[PDB]
Amino acid sequence: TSNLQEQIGW
Amino acid sequence: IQRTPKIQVYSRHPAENGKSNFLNCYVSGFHPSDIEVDLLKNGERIEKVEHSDLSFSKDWSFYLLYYTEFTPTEKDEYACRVNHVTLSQPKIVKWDRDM
Amino acid sequence: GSHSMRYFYTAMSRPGRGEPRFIAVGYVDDTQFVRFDSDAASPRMAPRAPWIEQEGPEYWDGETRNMKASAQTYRENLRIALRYYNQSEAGSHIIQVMYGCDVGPDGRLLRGHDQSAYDGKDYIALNEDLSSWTAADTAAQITQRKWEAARVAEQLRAYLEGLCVEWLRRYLENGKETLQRADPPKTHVTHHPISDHEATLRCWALGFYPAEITLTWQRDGEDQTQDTELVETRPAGDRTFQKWAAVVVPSGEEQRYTCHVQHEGLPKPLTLRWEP
Repeated sequence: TSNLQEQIGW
Repeated sequence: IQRTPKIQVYSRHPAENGKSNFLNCYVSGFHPSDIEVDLLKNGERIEKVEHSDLSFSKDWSFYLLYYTEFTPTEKDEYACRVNHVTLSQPKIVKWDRDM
Repeated sequence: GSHSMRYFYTAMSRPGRGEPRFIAVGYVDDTQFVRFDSDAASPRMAPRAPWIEQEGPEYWDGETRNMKASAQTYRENLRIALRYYNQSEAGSHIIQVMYGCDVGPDGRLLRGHDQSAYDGKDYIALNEDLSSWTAADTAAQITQRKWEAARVAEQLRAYLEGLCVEWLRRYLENGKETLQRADPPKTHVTHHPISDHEATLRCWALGFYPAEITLTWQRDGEDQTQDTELVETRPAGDRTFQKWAAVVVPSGEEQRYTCHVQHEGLPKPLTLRWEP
């Protein structure tokens, strides 16, 4: 199962 | 910034004439990801060609397997034709039973 | 033996040709088991191995929603990277990401991984402690500061030590007939005259799984490292891999040469020679 995208981003 | 593809053309099983097999063209080690690959039968493009999902190696370079099912004969010549931004013109690698 | 789970993301800008393409693949060991492609007519996390198909619709819906979220995040990261590197909006660029966990025979975590690249070069990596970062350049140091401020490593560590290891254990059990089966190489040596004076001895390994293998040529028991041609291990298309190693030998001296094969599937390493 993939890691949940928390979307802080670069 | 850019890496040119390595190319291997080979069959899934040892080839014997008249028996069904798979023709493989493995392109690897390239960057960036856009790449054009044709499988050729006597110099002409084979239509029913599938490929693996794009993935990449630990050095970030990409690899893909193109494949199609075929029945080799003694006369028929097979090859893989590859174009990539690193290549001035398409590379054609001929299928050699022995490699 | 030991096992790994890996997810690989690739985000690929194409100015003038729509939004960046996002593709994700998941692997256990050398077996791909899921894919996502934003260019699919109906993008979804899709099965690529038989033992994942039994996961229920909740699994597939959750994975699809996560990859759509990741696609949006990495499209934004491509725009951010242009600012960090003072680049124009006209060029095509690539972000790549690899993450996952390695476990030992008893299923305990050995090592976690989370690394990213920009245009094929290392950008930022989570260190082995799963708590600090290595940034490749002053652009990635901005991301590092951002992730240190938001305690991003703590969330990765929880994933890598928990869900990553627990789902890998589940997949290994569900796919045990293939994921936990080593297929040994079928091996043979061929001989090709080049001239009156030399011939090629080629040592073949076929039909093996996993891909890791060692093929070496010795002459009089001395490794022929510099004089061996070694092709990259290549997929056969049926789960298995292929490899060969070749040496050019003086005519008549064939029997001074031996091929040595090591693979997980072999109880003992093999010594082969050409047998006319």
